[PDB]
Amino acid sequence: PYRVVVLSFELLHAPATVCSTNLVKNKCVNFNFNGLTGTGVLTES
Amino acid sequence: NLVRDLPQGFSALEPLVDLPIGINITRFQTLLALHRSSSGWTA
Ligand SMILES: *[C@@H]1O[C@H](CO)[C@@H](O)[C@H](O)[C@H]1NC(C)=O
Repeated sequence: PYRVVVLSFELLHAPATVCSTNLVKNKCVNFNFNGLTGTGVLTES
Repeated sequence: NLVRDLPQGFSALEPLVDLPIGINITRFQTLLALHRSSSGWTA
């Protein structure tokens, strides 16, 4: 006998529920946050 | 802050929580309370 899980899932009929690196300062680097992307010079304000 | 007994002034509000549920709601009531300073304990 086998543990066979029928893996069904709700897909896009609802807002989604089933969904890091180090901080580098003062360099012209690419970045990407939780939601927002970009390329600049990361600083501390 | 008490000036004369009434709510008026410049107010600012902020988000607290979100629930990504995805349904509609078209009605509401409010669960009230009763206390005396409601058949036996008034409001
Ligand atoms: C949206 O709102 C209406 C109005 O109450 C409701 O009948 C309906 O079930 C809701 N949901 C959808 C998916 O239309």
